[PDB]
This record gives sequence, C-alpha cells and structure tokens, in this order.
Amino acid sequence: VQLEPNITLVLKHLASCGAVVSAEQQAALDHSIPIKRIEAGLRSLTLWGRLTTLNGKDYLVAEGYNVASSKEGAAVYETKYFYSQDGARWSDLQPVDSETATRCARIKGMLSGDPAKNYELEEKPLVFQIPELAVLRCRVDAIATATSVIPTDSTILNAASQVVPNRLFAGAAYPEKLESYQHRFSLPGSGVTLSQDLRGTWAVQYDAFKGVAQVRSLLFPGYFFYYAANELTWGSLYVGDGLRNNDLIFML
Amino acid sequence: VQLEPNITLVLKHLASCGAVVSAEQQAALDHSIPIKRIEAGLRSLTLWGRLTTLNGKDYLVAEGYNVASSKEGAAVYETKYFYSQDGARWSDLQPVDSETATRCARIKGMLSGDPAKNYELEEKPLVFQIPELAVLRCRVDAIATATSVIPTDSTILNAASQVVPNRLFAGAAYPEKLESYQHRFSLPGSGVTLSQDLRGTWAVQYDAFKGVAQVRSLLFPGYFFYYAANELTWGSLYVGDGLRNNDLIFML
Amino acid sequence: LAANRSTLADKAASTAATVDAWAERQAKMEAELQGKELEAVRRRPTFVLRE
Amino acid sequence: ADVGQALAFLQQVKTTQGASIYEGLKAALAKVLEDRPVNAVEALETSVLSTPPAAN
Repeated sequence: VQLEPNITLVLKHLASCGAVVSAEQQAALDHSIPIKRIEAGLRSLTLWGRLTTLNGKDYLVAEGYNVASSKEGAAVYETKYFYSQDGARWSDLQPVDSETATRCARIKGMLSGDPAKNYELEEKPLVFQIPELAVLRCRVDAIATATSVIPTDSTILNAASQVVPNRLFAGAAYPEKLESYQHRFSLPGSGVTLSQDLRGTWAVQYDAFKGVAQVRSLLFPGYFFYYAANELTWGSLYVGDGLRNNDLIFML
Repeated sequence: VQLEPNITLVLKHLASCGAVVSAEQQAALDHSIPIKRIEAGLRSLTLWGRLTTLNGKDYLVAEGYNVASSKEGAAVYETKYFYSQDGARWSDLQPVDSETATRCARIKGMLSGDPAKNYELEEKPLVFQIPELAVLRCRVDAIATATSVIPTDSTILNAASQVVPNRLFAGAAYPEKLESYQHRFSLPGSGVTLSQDLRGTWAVQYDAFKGVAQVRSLLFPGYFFYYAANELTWGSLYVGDGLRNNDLIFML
Repeated sequence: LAANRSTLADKAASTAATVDAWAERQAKMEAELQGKELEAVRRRPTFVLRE
Repeated sequence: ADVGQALAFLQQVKTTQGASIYEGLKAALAKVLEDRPVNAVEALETSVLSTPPAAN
C-alpha cells in the first residue's frame, strides 16, 4: 500500500490518456517538489495538474497538506496550493473570497498565461477587475471539489480522529465498478462512493489482465485517475483548460 | 510499503549508474512481463538484469517466484529464471547440475550471444562441451547468491512459516549504513545484514536531501540497488558481462 | 511471545513431517509393487509348464 | 498484597468480544512485541484491538 502518489507512476500510467508533461518540466519537477515540500513544512505535496494557456506558458499546479481530520461528517484536508510556469520555482496560489468566487466562475475561455492580467465583469454599471490567479484558483477549487478520487477504504480514522492511510488495505475487490472508488472528503465507513454521483459523469476502463483501472471524469474532461491493483498504487492528474462540460446531457 | 519492485522506478533511479535498457526493449518488457507472469502461474516476476554479449544481442534475464518459505534457517525462494534477446518472447533458463557448475565457473570472457554455441574444456584428455545457456545460468546463480539485496525487516514470517512482505514496515532508520540492508535469503529477525559481509565489498551513497540510497556491489561490479526512503520503494538490477572481480584487494 | 514462536516452529515441523511420511509411504508401496512384479515374472515358466 | 486480588479480578472479567481482559491485554502486548509496529500507540486501535475494513 502506497503512502503518497508517485509522480513517475502517474505520468507513466496516464500517458495513454494524453496527460503528459514536457521533458524539461519533468526534470524540473523531480528537483523542485522536494525543495518546496520541505521549506513549506508539509507532509505531502504532489503535482495536481496542468492548465493550458493561450501564450504557451501552461500553469503547473501542485497541492500539499499536512494532516486530514474528520469535521462535521467530512474528511477535511487543510490543503495549500502552489503554481508555477516552468516547474522550478513555486509561488503561492492564495484562496479567493466567496463573493469573488461567483465572478471568477462567470469568466470562461482559456486562460491568458500572464499572471498579471485581470479580466473585467460588468454588473448593475459597476465593473469589477478579477485577477487571473483568482480565476485559476477557483477553477482548481471546482475541479478539486468535483473529483478528488481515492480508492474506497484506503483511508481510516485513528484515535485522535484523524484520517490516515489504512496500511492494511488489501485492494478493491471489483476494480471495474465505481463502488471501488470514492471522494477524498468522504469519511471512512460512510458508504458514500462514486456510484452515488450523478449517473453518467464517470467512465471506467479496466484492463483485467494487467490489473490497471482508469477512471475518467466526463463532467470535467481532463481529470484522469489510475489504480494499479497488482502493485496497489493509484493517483490522479488534471490536464486541460479547467472549464466544466455543461453539454453533458447531449453528449451521452 | 511496496509489494513488488517496479521496473519503471528501477530504471529511473538506477539510470545514473549506467544501468539502462534500450527503448524498444523497455516497451517490449512493459508488454511481455505480465504475459509470462500469468502464463507461468507466478505471483512475482521482475527484470533481474542484462548481460552483454559479443554480437550485440544482450541477454535480458527475468526472475520469478511464487512463495518463499523458511527452511533450515534460510529464507528459500523457489525461483525460476527466463531469458530473452529481444524483450518480447521469454524462454526458460533451466538449472544446471553441480558437476557442470564447476566447469562453467571455469569459463570466462564475454558471452557470445548465440544460444546454440557451446564452449570446450579439457581435463585429464577428456573434453567437455558446455552449452552457453549453462554458462549464463551459472553466472546468474553466482551473482544472485552474492547480492539479492532487500531492506532489513522488510519481510516477516507468518503463521504458516512463510516469508511475506511486512506491510507495517516503517523504513530504514539509518539509510546510509550497511546495517539497513540484508540478503534476501536471511531469515527475518536473524540479525544478519550486509555489514556481516566481507568488509569493503559494498559501497553506499546516500542523498540525504532527496532520501535515495544507492548500494553498489564492488565484488560483482554491475549490481546496483536503490532504496527511496520518502516513498518506501526499492529495487535492484544487474547490468554487465557477469564475471566476478577477483582483483578487489588490489583495487580498494 | 516465546511460546508462540516455539509453537509456530513446531507446527511447521509437523507439516514437513507429514510430507516426509507420504513420501515414505509411496517409496514403500513402489518397492512392494516391484517385488510382486519380479516374483510374478520369475514363476512364468513354472506356470506355463505345470499349471 | 492487592496485586493478586487485582490479577484475579482481571482474569475474572470477560471481554465484550472475548473473555479474561487480562488475557486480551496479554495477547495484545504479545502481538505488539512480536512486530514492533510503526506508531505502536496509534497502531493499538487500528491494527491489534480492531481490524481495518479491507484488511484481507
């Protein structure tokens, strides 16, 4: 049972799904992730995804946290996000207010690739200027609250009521069924899995000979998750512009 | 804690040590290892190494087994070996008698690369003809009984007195010391580690910032082992002609 | 703890003992079979001549 | 002299999921000492006095 997703295995298994990174960025990540993880005091830090931009400088986004705790029936991870445009130097991706969350939710299209740009919105005519990093952080928040996939019963609650890896996890009995996976923020033993999601928003392809399942999000096309059952590893990645697929009812 | 070494991580970590495989052979392995593992009924099957030949068709050697048991104070693995010269089709590497083991031990030089060749030896003048695959099997057996490195206390004994992965293994406390590693055939809790080997036959380089230790054999130059402590993975590989280094006393 | 490890070693010894016992039984039965067959192959002339 | 009294008391009371609380603790300690686990204090509730839901 893994303790943390491995970026090498993620990039190896999800390359068929087109979720790839540049070679220079791959090396740069191999160096930069440990540095930032140590100098931020975090226990976990991984590559969350890669958002494409109009000028060719895609945003790499990394997500880290220290400990996850059960609060109000949800497994809350106090996560912290960082962004980068070369894979070597990570900057903070600061949270956004709730009022601005709606405005950035109204902004669509592929991001510009210039962290200093700000878009404009008009309301009753009061104009707001929303920084691009705000739009980025909210798209990341939406995609994160939508997917955040882990296997079912891979976590467990400890005496201090904290969510820790279940080191005696044996694996998913039926890896080709959506019941084997769940959201990260669902408490262990709560029985809520991906099958409770809106029917038709997930696809699962399972290679029963090699034992590798791929779970693709259809609501957010670009989110891929993999689960290897013979080695008991798993991990996910987002690659794409970050916009939700609203025409899903017409495409199924 | 891993359950079985991953060839991708092995080739990634031991590439700096020159332990590399061709690109075509890498893809071919990615397909061929599961096929052979299933159709042989084995629980584990990994790439053991790669022996260079005089005609450019290096022998890839794979090692598999089903279960390891404690017999007579040794953790015996009923291993089975396969060879290949393209990475796609695996043939058997059959054991060799004890009498022929001495003769093939007397044969030196880089292998020919022609599985149908046989060398000649002369004794009191009785001439023996030793097939090349016999020499290959003997060299693999020697290198295997010499190194076969795993971390210390990574295995454990179960109720049926079988050697199984210790899924609660926390990691080596001091990864830069030879006490953290042991031979595979040493029973758990026996206290025999690599520090009991002949002093000077192992080298250890530990990158304390990334947490990756590399253990190189100096007696069989070409055997490399890696241990990553932040992700708790490990694995080894042999690359070379298979001959022992007898001049070690003059080279240290 | 010491008692449990002793018990485990004992049980493994028991299993090895059963394997050895069955091997012994097979060896003995094959020996008896060969003996019977040789006795039979010896008395063939006395059979085809007398009885 | 209260030690023997307490020992009889503990070997007397039965576990909810067993018997002889004394012997339950003894088996727990023997299991912890058999393989000294990572974060033994935390492993008391997650591996020995219980069983994780997808263990086998």
